[PDB]
This record gives sequence, C-alpha cells and structure tokens, in this order.
Amino acid sequence: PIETVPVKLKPGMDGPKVKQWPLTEEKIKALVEICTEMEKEGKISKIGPENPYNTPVFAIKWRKLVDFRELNKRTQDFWEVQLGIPHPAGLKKKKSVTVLDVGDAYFSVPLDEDFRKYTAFTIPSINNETPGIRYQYNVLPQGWKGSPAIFQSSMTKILEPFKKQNPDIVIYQYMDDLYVGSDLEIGQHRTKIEELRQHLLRWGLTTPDQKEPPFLWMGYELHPDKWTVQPIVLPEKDSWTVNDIQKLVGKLNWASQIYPGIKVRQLSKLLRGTKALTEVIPLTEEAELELAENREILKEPVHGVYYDPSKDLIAEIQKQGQGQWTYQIYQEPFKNLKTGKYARMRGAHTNDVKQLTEAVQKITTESIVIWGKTPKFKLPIQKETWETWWTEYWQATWIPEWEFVNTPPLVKLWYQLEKEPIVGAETFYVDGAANRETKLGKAGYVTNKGRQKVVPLTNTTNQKTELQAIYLALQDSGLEVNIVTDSQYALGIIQAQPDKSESELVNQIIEQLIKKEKVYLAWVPAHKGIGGNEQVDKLVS
Amino acid sequence: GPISPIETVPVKLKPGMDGPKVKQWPLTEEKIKALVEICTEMEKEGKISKIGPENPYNTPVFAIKKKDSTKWRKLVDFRELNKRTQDFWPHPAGLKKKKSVTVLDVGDAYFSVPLDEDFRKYTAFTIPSINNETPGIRYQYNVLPQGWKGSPAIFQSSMTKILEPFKKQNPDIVIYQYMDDLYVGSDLEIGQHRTKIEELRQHLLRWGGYELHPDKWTVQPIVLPEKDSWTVNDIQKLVGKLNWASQIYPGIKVRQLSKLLRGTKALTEVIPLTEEAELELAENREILKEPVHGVYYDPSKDLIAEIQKQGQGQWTYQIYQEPFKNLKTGKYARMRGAHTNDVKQLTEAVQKITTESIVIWGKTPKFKLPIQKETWETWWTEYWQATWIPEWEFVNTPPLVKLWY
Ligand SMILES: [Mg+2]
Repeated sequence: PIETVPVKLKPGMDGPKVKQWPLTEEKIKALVEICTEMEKEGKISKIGPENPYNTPVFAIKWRKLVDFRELNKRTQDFWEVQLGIPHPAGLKKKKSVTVLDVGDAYFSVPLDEDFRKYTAFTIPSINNETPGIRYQYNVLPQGWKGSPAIFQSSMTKILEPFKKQNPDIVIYQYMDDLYVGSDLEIGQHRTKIEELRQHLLRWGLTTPDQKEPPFLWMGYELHPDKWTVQPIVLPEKDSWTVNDIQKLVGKLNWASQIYPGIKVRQLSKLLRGTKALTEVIPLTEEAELELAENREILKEPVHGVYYDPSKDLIAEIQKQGQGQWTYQIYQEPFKNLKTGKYARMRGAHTNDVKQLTEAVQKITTESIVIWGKTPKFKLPIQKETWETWWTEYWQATWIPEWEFVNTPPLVKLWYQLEKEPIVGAETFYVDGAANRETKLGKAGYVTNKGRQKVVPLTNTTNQKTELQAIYLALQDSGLEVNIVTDSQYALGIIQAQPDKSESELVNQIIEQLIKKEKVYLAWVPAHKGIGGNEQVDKLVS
Repeated sequence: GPISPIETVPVKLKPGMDGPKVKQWPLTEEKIKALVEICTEMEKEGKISKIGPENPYNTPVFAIKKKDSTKWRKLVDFRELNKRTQDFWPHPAGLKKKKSVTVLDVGDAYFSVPLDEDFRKYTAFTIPSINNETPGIRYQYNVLPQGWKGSPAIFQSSMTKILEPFKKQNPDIVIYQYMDDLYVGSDLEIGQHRTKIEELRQHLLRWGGYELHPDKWTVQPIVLPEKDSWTVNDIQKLVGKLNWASQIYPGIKVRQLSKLLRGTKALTEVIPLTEEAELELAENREILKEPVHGVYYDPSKDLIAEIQKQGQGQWTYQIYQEPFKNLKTGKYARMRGAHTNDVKQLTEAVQKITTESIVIWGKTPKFKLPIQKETWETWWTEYWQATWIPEWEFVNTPPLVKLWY
C-alpha cells in the first residue's frame, strides 16, 4: 500500500544476465521451500521465459542468498541522507524508552513495478528433467543497492503523520531499530507504542514481540542513567568465503563510527574479484593483522552517560606519547559523555600546537554532529603560549573559548625566531650544493668575523646541503646568531616552526634551535650580487 | 505545490556536465531549527517540494545572520551548481564612481517565478538532523532559488519592468543586479539617498539596506622603506624585494645596491649609500609609480584575490587575473574580531573584497587564503553574513617576504 520510489538503471545499460550455478539436490529443495513460502506472501512472482535477465541464487546454512553485485553495478546511485550513525551520548534522559525491531524490513516495502524485470532469478534445474522456476522480486530484495535508502525513505514517510499526531513522543529510526523515547507516564507511552505498531501494521510492516532496561539499540545498551556499547564479536574461521568477508567489512565499517583505530583497508582490498558469492578466498597476511588487531581493539569497553541540554559541554584534551591525544566530553566532572583518541603526526614537519588545534577542530565537528553545539575547551597550553603562537603565526588560526588546565605534559613553544637582526651576534652566510651524478656534495658557511667551514657530504641532496649548511651554522655559533640562506626550501621548513620531524637532520636543527637564545633567519635571492652568499656559494660551487 | 501559472524557461547545464553531488556538512541546532521553520513554510507556499533518495544530486544548505540582524536567512551553497549551470547570453562602469551605494536583498522576488521542471532535480538539498536522530529532510526547488546564478538572469526582464517607472524618473541613479543583491548608487546627499532607496523599496513592495561609499576605497601601493641610515639587513631585504618587483617592472635594477653589500658583513652593520646607489634607488622608486604594462580587466577570465596576514589585525590583499598584473591592491585593519580572532577577520576580509569586486567589475574573485583547510572549513560559516559565497583555495607556503608594507 506504500507508494513506490521510481528506480532506473544507469544510463545506456540493460538489466543483468548472469548464468545461474546448478546446485545439489538438498540446496535446491530448501530453495524451493523458501521461495514458494515467499511466493505465498506476495514478495516474488513467477515469470515466463519472456524475461531475458537472471541473477545468481545460492543456499547456505536453510538460508537463501542472492548475488546482486552486477545489478547493483547497473543500478542508479542513491543519495545517502545520513551524515553517520546516532551516538548514544546524544540521547536525552527519558522517563520511558522502547526499542522496536522491524520484522522483514526490506520484504515489506514495494519495489518499482518497471524495475522488477531486472530482479529475475532462476532456481537451478535438478534433474531427470525437472524445471527451474523463474522469479522476479515484487519487493525490495536484501543486498540490493537501493533497498536501504528506499526502505529508510518509506519508513520516514510512513512515520511522519504519526510523529506529528504524537508530539509528546520522539522516534529515531535507523535500519532495523526504532527508538521511541518519551517523558510521558509509562501508560500513555505504552499506548503510543501500540498506536505506532498499528500504524506500521496498516502499511504492511510487522514488528514481532524490547521492554526491559537493557535496551539493545544499534549495538548499544540504554541503561537508565548510562549506556554501554555491546562487545562486537568477530568470527574465528579457518576458511573465509567472500560473503562472510563482505558482511564482516559491513559490520567493521559500521563499528568504525564508535571505535577509534579500526581499519578495513586491506580487507576491502580483497573485494575486487569476478568470483561468485560462495568460493573460498586466500587471506593476505595484511588482512590477517588487520582483522587481528581490530579484533583486539573491539575488546575495549566503551561507556558513557546521557546529554543534559541545561548544562554546557566541556571538552578536555591531554597530550600522550607519539602524536597521540586523548579527549573527554562531559557535562559534570568526570562523568564523560564521550572519550576518544586522536592519532595524527604529520608525515612532514609539525608541532604540538598545530596538532592541538586540529584536535580541537575535529572534536568540535563531531560535537556539532552529536549535540549541535561547540563545547568549552580545556587544553594543556598556557594563555601566553597560545597568544604568542597565533599572533606570530603567518597563517590565520583560532580556537574557540577555552581555559588553561595544568595537565602535564604541557604544550610549549620550543623556540621562537626573532623579528629583527641581532646586534653584536655573529652573521653566518650559509650555502650548500651537490651533484646528482656523484651523489657527493658540500655544505658550508662564511662569517663576517672571517670564520668559514666547508664539509663534504655523501648521501645528500642540494636541498639537504642547504639544511646541512644551516645545521653547521647552528653548531659552530654562539647562543645568538644571524643566519642568511638562499634556499626557500630550508627557510620554508624552518618558518613552519616544527618541533619534531621524520628527517633526523631537521630534528637536529630543531634541537640546535631549542638550545639557542636568539636566532634571526634571513633570506636573500641566489646568484645575485650579494655579500657573503656569493662567497660561501663560490666555496660550495 | 500547485503548478505555477507563469510559463517556464527551458534551462540546462553546461555540455557534458552532470548535476552537483556535494555532501551536507554538520549544522548547529540553532541553524537546523531555523532551516526547518523556514523550509516548512516554503513547502506550504509551493516554493520547495520533498523528494526521495532516487535523486542522486545534493547541494549544501545552512543559515546566516546579516550585520545587525536577528533573523535567520537560509543560504544554499550553490557554488558547484553555478559552476555547472549554462552561462546565459552588462556591468555599469558608472557604479564605482558614485558616492553612496545601497545593497538591497531582492532574492525573495525570485520566489515568484517557477523553475524549469527538468532542472528542479539539480537543486536538491538536505537538512540534516542533530545526532542523525531522523534521516535528513530533502527538498528540491520548484521556484527560482536564492543563490543560483540563473535566478537573476531569468528574472532580469521582470526586474526591468518592475524598475522602469523608477529608472526613467531618476536616470541619474545607477542600478546593478548581482545574484540576490541589488546595488543602487548615486552621487546624491545621504539624506536624499535614504529617501530614494525607501522610494524604490515601496516600489518593490507594490509588486510584492547595506550602505557603502566606493569613491573612498583606497589602494595600497608598493612603498620602499627609505630611511637615512641603512644596515646590511635592510639593504639585502630591499634587494630581495626589488628583485621580486623586477618581474612586475622589468626596468628594476639592483646592481649598485648589491655592490654595497660586498664582502661578508654583519647584518646590523651600517652601510653608507654611494652616489649611483642613491640614484638607482630613486629610479627604482619612480619605476614603481609607472603603470604595469599590459594590465586590463578581461571579463572572460576569473578574478583571483590573495590575502596575507600582517599581524596586529591588518591584512593585505591583491586582486589580479594573471600573476603580477594586479587590478587592485589594498589593506584592511580594525575589522571585527581584531586581535582575538583570525578566522573572523579573514571572513570579513573575504566579504569586503568580494563586495568591492562586485562593485568594480561585477564578479566575485577566487581567493587564496592564508589558512589551513580544516580550520577555515571548521569556522567560516559561523561568521558569514553575505548572500553569495565565493570559491577559495588554501595557501600553506609561508611567504619569505611580506612585500606589501
Ligand atoms: Mg647557494
């Protein structure tokens, strides 16, 4: 009775035509059972040989399983309306809660009549000479490209008149589960529940007989004053088929929105094949470690409490070991709504202040996702340290209103280049050069006091000879030094003001900059008339 | 809603281009509530209609508040759609010289002219929900949407018939239409200005501001710090700066100034200028006053505006079409959020540069912003107060030399 959603194949592409595997006797027998039972329900209709399309069907346990990968490859794209999945920390405390599951979710939302031609499939012919039956779907099939989005849209357009007619209750629908929250007395709440089930039943949507405190909703337990994610169990199997691997990457990419540090990359790499939905697959050792360590991170119990809109959101950040940060979002002290780890250290040069800013912006974004507001921050950095940083940084940067919290290790600025040249300080005109052919080079400096130095270097590049020249200038100078270079590369690296790097030359330059008192770095154009630069250049030439 | 009575124009996208498929970014609870209230009433009035997931296109949507405004206004990020929409078929050069120019929001007028049926699917947008409680509410426009570049082009004739009795009675006033904004400029006194723009406002309401003064817009030229006593560092900074300026003016020379730096001297050592060095410095001083060769406004090419943070709340900017041929240079100071917010000052700088570029050339530039992508994308919507949105790029390379002080 639900109005259908128009569906069209991709432009210039007909329906699928995949040859059906003949199976054994038992599988066929069970398939005829389940398929006839599904033909008693209006889900599928028998078609004559006029239809030239076919979709492979198997039988695992029984359980029917259809391979719609080709049909999905030819079905139009559908816009994913959701920005993610609901987080239980975004739930407001309700006096009455009920979680309903939709029975036969897909199989109760009608499919576009013009599209059913492409849903054709064959039950394999078991033999002396007995026929294979030809069905087409009259409803959304499981595993089809458009079934989730169309089912969600139909569910929304079904629930809207009921949600308007019942403003005292709130309904959050996602996949199998409907969350019905209310502050009404439990009686009126139950009556509204039954009204919702009758409303869904009028449209052909059944919901078989959660009333108990452990409300399982989207893999969560919604206890009265807290919530806990259900531990996700991954299969330990000697041999993996391809359906179980795709199902597993489904539940893993699902579990990505609740757990940090869960990757599906190398497992998803094994989904590029022409093989059918039942063949054995060899498992790469990259996917072995990928499933192992992820199966270990899912052992971490995650818990939290509910959101009170009458209070403000507080987000506290702490520094860890190697580019790692921890954060807690809470409204009352130590009663965290959501905790998490942020893992990013730039593959190029970076500093702790940048990482802290990126953490603030990310937890701000997800905080707007879950609660629609930006939390007040508590960061392990002083006010004057931040003020100096953002006021002196060449790029526009800013973080929202925050307060300093003295939680070691504190975020500090390890060095600060000066704005003006230093009077009385030694001036080092540095330069370096190398030849690609012999992989040999020179790095050196000349000094107004006559000091000079040239070092020959193996395993160095030109842009590495420049940094080596700056490094030699820092080593052989006092605590206050002015350095003049012609390399926009080296000076461009130093101007980013990093405190750690993958290149150990850059890191030793950083330590030399920390141990100094005053460092003024100037730039001059190369191969122009210029005092010391042409001297040190002629040396390194 | 009902089929609009006005006959519809057949619009189409650029050849080979498909519709926009941009994801919706998270919105605050305040803006989501505002967009729900707005879009429900707009759905009741037949301006928008709910759609399903079979529409593969989407366009970001959010809400803004103008300067000194308490009412939320819906702003759809039609940038990609405008980039994919077919160009249609003038900018008054007299507008830049008027003493007072008022900007009025006439986007609501567009809500009276229907949008092409076969084109409506490209105007799809999705209002998100907090914590994804309910799936987002999707709409498509049945009417000319605000922020779409086709709306003023299609509504131009109707606007002309609306403004003719005001345009012939007052032929001195200059009227230019850009997107949802109408710019009315004149050399009149401010008191008469308010009255005449009120006259045109009632004239718009019979069928049913933001004030600027462009003749006071200042440029920021290339100035050389010309002191009396010169240290080595000052002269090498000058030699680098003029060696950079030699790409704009090939007549710049730095020989006699570089000869002063001969030998390896300390950066703070005072250097006396020679005779030909002072002569060459003065010559290079006047060559910077000569106009740049080959510079002119080409409407067929995009405008590019680069912004540089100068500290202490002042920001420099350059508007050009190809490197070193600046149509306008300038600097801003004492903007909103000065000395406490760089993102707000940069946003206001983008808005001011954009308004000026619309007044001068009739088109918005493409911006090179001195900010990380993540920070700007994190906070820029919190301070946007304009009905248009320009495209922008992100610069992550630190400038060796500031060059505009
Ligand atoms: Mg060199």
